[PDB]
Amino acid sequence: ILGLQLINGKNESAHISDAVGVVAQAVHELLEKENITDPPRGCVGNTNI
Amino acid sequence: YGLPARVRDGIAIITTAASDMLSEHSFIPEPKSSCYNTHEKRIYQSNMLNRYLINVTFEGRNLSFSEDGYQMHPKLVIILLNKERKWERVGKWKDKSL
Amino acid sequence: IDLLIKLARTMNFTYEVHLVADGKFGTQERVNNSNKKEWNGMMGELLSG
Amino acid sequence: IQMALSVCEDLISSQVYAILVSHPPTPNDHFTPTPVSYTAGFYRIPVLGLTTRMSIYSDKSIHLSFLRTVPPYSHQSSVWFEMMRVYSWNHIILLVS
Amino acid sequence: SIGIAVILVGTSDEVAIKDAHEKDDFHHLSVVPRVELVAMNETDPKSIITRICDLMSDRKIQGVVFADDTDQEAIAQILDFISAQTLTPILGIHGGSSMIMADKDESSMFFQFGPSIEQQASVMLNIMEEYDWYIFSIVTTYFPGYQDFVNKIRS
Ligand SMILES: *[C@@H]1O[C@H](CO)[C@@H](O)[C@H](O)[C@H]1NC(C)=O
Repeated sequence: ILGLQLINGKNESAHISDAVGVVAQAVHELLEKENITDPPRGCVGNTNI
Repeated sequence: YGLPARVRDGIAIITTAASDMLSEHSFIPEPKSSCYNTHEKRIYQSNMLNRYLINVTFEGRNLSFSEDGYQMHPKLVIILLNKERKWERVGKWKDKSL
Repeated sequence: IDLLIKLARTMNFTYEVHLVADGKFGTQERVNNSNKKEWNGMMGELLSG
Repeated sequence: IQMALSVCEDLISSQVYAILVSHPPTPNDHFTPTPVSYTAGFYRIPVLGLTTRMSIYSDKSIHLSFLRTVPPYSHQSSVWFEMMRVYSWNHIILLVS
Repeated sequence: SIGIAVILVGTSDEVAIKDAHEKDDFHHLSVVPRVELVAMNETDPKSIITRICDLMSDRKIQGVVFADDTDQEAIAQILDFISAQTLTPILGIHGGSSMIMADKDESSMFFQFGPSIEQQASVMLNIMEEYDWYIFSIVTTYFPGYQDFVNKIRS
């Protein structure tokens, strides 16, 4: 039975480093932008986006 | 098709399904009346009830339901925008007739 | 059925004949649901194996 | 069922901008991000995936903002194409469920 | 006896709607629908999640009919989620409860009161026939259901 496998595909902790690495420069590019809004206030306070 | 008629017809859809199942199956399931215990009470499945709930009738009508969740013979109207931004009745759909 | 035998003796392959199921030749027709097009008759049995 | 209770009353009230998908103890399970994504996707909140092998979330109709770093099971065909080509194989019998 | 719970959001008269609730001469079959009039501004999912479990815990109900008067484009999707996780059927009647969505889960016993995506394509062309509008062009964007709309046109 011939098959294939992926490297570091089950170790969740390893990919957490890459999860925060990509967002490092993504936030900075968005940080230097105008009309910055805020997330909704609670589940019942806000129903808009 | 007014809202009070929608509720009155909507209620009749549910009543004609579960109550009629008592005529033949004669066993009303009693699910766990709680926010939990959904997985352990899976023995009382609703597949038998789901078998004949699409075919409903209220004092005589054809309200069969599609598996995708749409009515087979709905009632539709056509509207047209006018000068003063008011949609007006134009046509009417009645069982494949215009 | 005489032409078929000539090919059998030249390319040494063995055959067996069987008449068409319905009796037509074959065109493209639309089934009741969607716009799926499938052939019929003698033309449509070659593609079906 | 209790996941929906905690997502709304405890997460979005803390100004959350990105959420990382957890991992089920058993790989056969599927509804690990199902309750979170619906609530998170209600307010157009982007979500990043870490353990997501299901291609259901990538249809672009449902779970529009469901991002992930791990390819699902549906991308294995992109290597089957080349492997049979370099192995000089052209006729393939395809069996699927 | 099986209770029935109905929830509506918007502006209306509560007593007038419930007045005709107890008017069904159902002597043919003892349905006994225990209709409960529940009304609150439950557009947010926070009010829905707590209330839906409270209804069944308080009163054993095996049928729910939902109506609404909101234009929310995602209320049906989250509403189907409750029906997906539960075996109690629920139906959308008015408002955002009956907006068009593509697919349903196998465990989702949810239904809507609205035109079918396929039917509208066939109805719309049925009007073009009556006025001899034999030439047309199609422009569409990305949406859960645009592909199926085109498939009926070419057929
Ligand atoms: C056809 O096949 C036969 C045996 O099946 C063999 O002698 C040869 O491959 C062919 N015969 C010819 C060319 O006469």
